[PDB]
Amino acid sequence: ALSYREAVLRAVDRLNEQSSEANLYRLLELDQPPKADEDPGTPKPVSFTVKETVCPRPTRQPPELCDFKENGRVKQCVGTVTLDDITCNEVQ
Amino acid sequence: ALSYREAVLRAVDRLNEQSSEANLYRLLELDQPPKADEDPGTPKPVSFTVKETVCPRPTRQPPELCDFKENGRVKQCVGTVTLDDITCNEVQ
Repeated sequence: ALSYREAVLRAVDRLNEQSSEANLYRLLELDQPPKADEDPGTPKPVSFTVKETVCPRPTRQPPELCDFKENGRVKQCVGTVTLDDITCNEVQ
Repeated sequence: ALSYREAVLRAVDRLNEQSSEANLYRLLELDQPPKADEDPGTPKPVSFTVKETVCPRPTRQPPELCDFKENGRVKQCVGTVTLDDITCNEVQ
């Protein structure tokens, strides 16, 4: 970017301001943006929906073995999960 | 990812734990990760080098109009700049 390079030059100017050195310095080389990992170990966002099943809540059964209720309630959930904090609201 | 989907399922289990509802809910649909902008307005990292010029520091002259000193000092600078905090160390 232009403003990127323009920020490096303003910085060199500031380095010359906050310096007890005897001479000014100028840009010799602008290197590559030192690699910063994307997708670290921070919480990742999620969005999914759930529907009411026919199983009574206090069950030791995996919800995936539970049938969906005919006209059971559908909820939309958004939030985050840490691979290494969610709210659901009834749809319309 | 597998663990991503596996995190959505553990979450549904937790939603069923922290719920006063009468029935369990199960996954109906897993949506796309709600878009989060990359490259917001946060400080961006930079890496560049500077070399000593022949201009005395207290000058109103743009360093870019100043010649490099023969065997002038070279510094390597790393830090960040906000398009909308840097330290330099003498090279070898």
